[PDB]
Amino acid sequence: GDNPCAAGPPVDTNPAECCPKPMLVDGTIMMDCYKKYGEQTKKQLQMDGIPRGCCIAECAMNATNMYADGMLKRDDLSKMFMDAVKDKPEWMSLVRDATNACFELAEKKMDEIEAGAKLEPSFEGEKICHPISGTILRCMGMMMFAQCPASVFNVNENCNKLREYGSICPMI
Amino acid sequence: GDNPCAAGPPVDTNPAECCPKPMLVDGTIMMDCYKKYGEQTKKQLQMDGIPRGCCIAECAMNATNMYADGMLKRDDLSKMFMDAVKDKPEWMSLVRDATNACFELAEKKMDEIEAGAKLEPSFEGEKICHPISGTILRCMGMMMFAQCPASVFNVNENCNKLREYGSICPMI
Ligand code: NA
Ligand code: NA
Ligand code: NA
Ligand code: NA
Ligand code: NA
Ligand code: NA
Ligand code: NA
Repeated sequence: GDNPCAAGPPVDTNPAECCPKPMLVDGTIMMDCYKKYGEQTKKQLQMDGIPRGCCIAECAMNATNMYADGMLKRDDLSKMFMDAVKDKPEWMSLVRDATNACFELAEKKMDEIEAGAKLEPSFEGEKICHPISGTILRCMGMMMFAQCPASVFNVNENCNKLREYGSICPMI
Repeated sequence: GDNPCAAGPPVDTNPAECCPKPMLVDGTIMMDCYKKYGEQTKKQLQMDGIPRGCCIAECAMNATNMYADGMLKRDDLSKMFMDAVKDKPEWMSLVRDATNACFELAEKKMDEIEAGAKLEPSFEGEKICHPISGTILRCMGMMMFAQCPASVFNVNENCNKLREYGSICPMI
């Protein structure tokens, strides 16, 4: 109420339930990649210093042929994202804009990202992945959740509260 | 492990506790604006159609002489943001980049925002605000949480489960 951001998010409320976000990357490929590199990404989240590249995302862009030679193929990736919403026009504008927004966001921190790409293993068998893939993929999901079209949002007291929280609390 | 997102976010954990996100606008102003316009923004979030402008934000930008005539003053506002973290060097690059990203997002969504500024009251005392201020202030707080620097993140089990959620779940 008064301080609504105090309580925090609604409990049994999964944002993927509330907002049926289209699959920009094949879901089977993404879960495969998660099963393989999920534990490493979880560890790296707790490491200090330059953020380390997400190997889940880099796995996903390898498998879809969008990452190669330290380079993520912007035009090819953008087109894959549009193809994923070819049956969802309510998302087409949004997916287009998020794409450019996310690529431009990466460009602003490109120095940090490239630094991240150049790290050496901190330990035994550390896979050093280029952070570009995970920057784009996390950016997209966030851009999309945060701007979920009203026409697709799932309406219920907890999804409505999750929406109220995420829309108001970040600014106050 | 197996289903890292179905479970959803940690139960009683408030992002602001795990992440000491700096206040870019004076909290008094934000709270006064929220008390005036909270309820109306809550109803607007449930309305279909073009997204309606957030009056909480517009109120705050009025209070600080940042909004006038369908336009936020980009230079003055950016300056105000940077000034707000002058003693938080671990947020400077982040806030400045977020500032540019967020204005440039607004630019991409310009027709929608302008259309939202012209909407008609759907209920009796509904105030129609320009969406530009809400666009910027939500964008900023969302960019800032989503990239909370490792060096300032409060570490415990729940804040780590939260960060794992926030970084992995939006991409799968
Ligand atoms: Na780190
Ligand atoms: Na665009
Ligand atoms: Na941009
Ligand atoms: Na390393
Ligand atoms: Na404007
Ligand atoms: Na720019
Ligand atoms: Na009007």
